[PDB]
Amino acid sequence: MKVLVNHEQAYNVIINAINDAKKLTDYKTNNQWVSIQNVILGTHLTYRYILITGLLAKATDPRVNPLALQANAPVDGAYDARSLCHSVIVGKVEGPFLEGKLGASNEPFLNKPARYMLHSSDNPVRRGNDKVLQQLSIDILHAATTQTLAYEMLVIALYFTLQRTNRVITINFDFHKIIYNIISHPCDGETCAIAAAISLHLLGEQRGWIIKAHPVNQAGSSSKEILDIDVYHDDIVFLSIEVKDKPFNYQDVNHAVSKASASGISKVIFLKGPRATNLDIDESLAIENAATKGVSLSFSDVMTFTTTCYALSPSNDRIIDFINNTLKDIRAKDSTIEYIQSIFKN
Amino acid sequence: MKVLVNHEQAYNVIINAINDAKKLTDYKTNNQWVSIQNVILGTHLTYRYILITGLLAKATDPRVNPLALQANAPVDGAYDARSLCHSVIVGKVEGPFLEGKLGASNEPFLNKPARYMLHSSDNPVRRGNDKVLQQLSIDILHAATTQTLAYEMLVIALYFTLQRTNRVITINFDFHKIIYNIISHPCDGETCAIAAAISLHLLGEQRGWIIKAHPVNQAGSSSKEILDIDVYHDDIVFLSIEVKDKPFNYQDVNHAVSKASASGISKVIFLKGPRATNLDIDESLAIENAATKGVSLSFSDVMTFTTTCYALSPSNDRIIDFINNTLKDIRAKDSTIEYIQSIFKN
Repeated sequence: MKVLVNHEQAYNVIINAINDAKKLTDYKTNNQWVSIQNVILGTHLTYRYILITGLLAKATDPRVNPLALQANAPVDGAYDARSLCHSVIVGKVEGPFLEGKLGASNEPFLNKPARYMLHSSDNPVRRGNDKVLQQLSIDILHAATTQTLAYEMLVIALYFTLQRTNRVITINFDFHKIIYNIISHPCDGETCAIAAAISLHLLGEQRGWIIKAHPVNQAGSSSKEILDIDVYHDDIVFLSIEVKDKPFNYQDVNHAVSKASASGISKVIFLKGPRATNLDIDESLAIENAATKGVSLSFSDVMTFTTTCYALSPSNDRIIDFINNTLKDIRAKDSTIEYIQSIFKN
Repeated sequence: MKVLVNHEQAYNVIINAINDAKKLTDYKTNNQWVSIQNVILGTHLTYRYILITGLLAKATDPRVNPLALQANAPVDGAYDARSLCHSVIVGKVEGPFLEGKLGASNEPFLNKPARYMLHSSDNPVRRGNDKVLQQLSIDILHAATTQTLAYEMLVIALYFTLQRTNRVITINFDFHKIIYNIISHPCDGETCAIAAAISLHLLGEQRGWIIKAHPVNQAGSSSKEILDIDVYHDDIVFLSIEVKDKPFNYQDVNHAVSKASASGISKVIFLKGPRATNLDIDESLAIENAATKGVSLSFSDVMTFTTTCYALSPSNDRIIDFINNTLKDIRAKDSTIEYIQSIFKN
């Protein structure tokens, strides 16, 4: 029998638990605290999400088996752990209330260690550290036999989560040559947004600009692939940018124009990735209609925009933090993270 | 018999005459001074160039008939007045030493009043002011019967030339709506350069930038259609831009990269007009080779560049002067001038 976990209740549970963790003083309240610290501070991202998700599920509905990863697992209390983790923890909680400190993963239950019916030592794992963390996370979840124990361990896990750092790139290096390669690289999917965001930082860093990127497929988005970048000055957005690596559609335009017009933002740029070039819209019509709503709309290919901003741009004691924060805020994929890591060592 | 006027001597003559005019105190030295003032201060651009050219020719080589406009005219002393005016006066003199005060025309001898073998009252002309100036310019040139008289009247003509103003557009108007239409208009030929120059002024005016455009087809240009824009800050060029409404070629690239690398300029943008989209070059190859010469090269369509700069840009007590100076410096065509004049009244 599967258990249908109430995600509204789960959200309130984890918010309470985070609040308890933020004021927690005694974290050694049970013998699993050592294992909890080692998993949460450890290097295996998927086991961190599996641990938080299973503890949250049991603290919300004690009928779940917290070792179940899928609702079709052959155990009583199987439940849709992917849905709980992606909808509640990733979708609503980690960004706003944990500063991306669990890892800022967008879809952690698509990683190989989560693609099993059960979280068990029968699942393959690399010798050494990973094998240790697999068994530790199993042991903690096996100990979460009651709702109150699950909640107690959830608060401990979030207490240590708050101690993690959310930096993925890390000496006065040759930031000139690396930044230019990222600017001018043939982008794909979300790497288009990262390059565009970096370009804007270069151009505006010295002009007081603050660039903020947002993860794709938010609630109420016009399409699933569009990615929002806001450019602030004096803490007011003056430019709203949308990045898409699929052709923009009329709903994308309508949503962005209406959203800017409401906010009093008068400039919107739509940036087209290499796979967004074949138009489904009449860009001229969109611009004309946008003007009637008092919004100045324009379109550019991403790589043209990035190289133009770079040409127009002027120290680099802030580029690393900016990239780290941007990768965190968009819940960047591993491919994107590996690309940025690789080009900083090359 | 045609007369072959020595343009090197003609250049030295007019430079001397300008210097005399700059220090001239008595301009009433002969009875033609009234007519000279009325032609030079008058509104008929082609008669101003015809007058200056004929006086210069006679002051250089008194064998010319200063009423001849073409070397095949049926008079002794016919000579190539178009060549003298375009090569020497327009090509070398008016910009640097007269501040464009004759009219900053690029090809004045292609205007209809100059397309005759002789400058004569038989040529058709509009009733009223134009008819008066035609006859006045004829009368002065008919009086230029000796080299010394031609030179005396040339100095008077340049004395009054220096009193002219070189402004072609002219209340706190709606500079917002007009500038945006010029930014976003479907450009053609040199109107692409004007829009691009305006975009850069908007983006950099408040950042200390000075934008300088140059006329097409300079001596030693890589091609006949390319148009140079330099962007200064602190009186150092930091960005060199080329605008072309025909496909760029490898000589264009080589010239711009070599010229920037020599000057120590590290950024070059090539802007493609709507008729420059079909490539004759591999842009990626050009960029890679430019990087090896320490120059960062990029390409953009003009209209993408202009709308992007506008989106990134922040008072308008300086836009009129900037446009007037830019139109002057490129020796803008009448079509370009009429377009800018029209959209400022519409």
